[PDB]
Amino acid sequence: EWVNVGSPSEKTFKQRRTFEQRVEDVRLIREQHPTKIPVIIERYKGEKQLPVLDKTKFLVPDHVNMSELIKIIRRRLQLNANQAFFLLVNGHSMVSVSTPISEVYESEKDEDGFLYMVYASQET
Repeated sequence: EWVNVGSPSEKTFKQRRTFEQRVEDVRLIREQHPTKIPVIIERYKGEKQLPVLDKTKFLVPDHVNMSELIKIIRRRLQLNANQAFFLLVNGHSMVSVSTPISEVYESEKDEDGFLYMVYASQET
């Protein structure tokens, strides 16, 4: 019954900005890119295998699907084709990957309007 306190260095994009900052951010870009889906992608906390991604915020054309997106992040991470890789949403991978991101948004988006993803070598 012992709170494990995290290093304040370890904090996610969400943990670093305020709710109203986040809600505001979203409304701003959606006014400028109403055809795009704003996505936050970060390395899973406990993960040594895969590297840290240079950029973290992504505007995804609202037609693009999980299969394409996955492809895109692998390339951005410069993985070899034999590395295992998962993009996770609300902690779990995506079953339909021909489903376009705008559908996924509406079901999985966050209270603050962002869509949060996380990547790993294992599927949990």
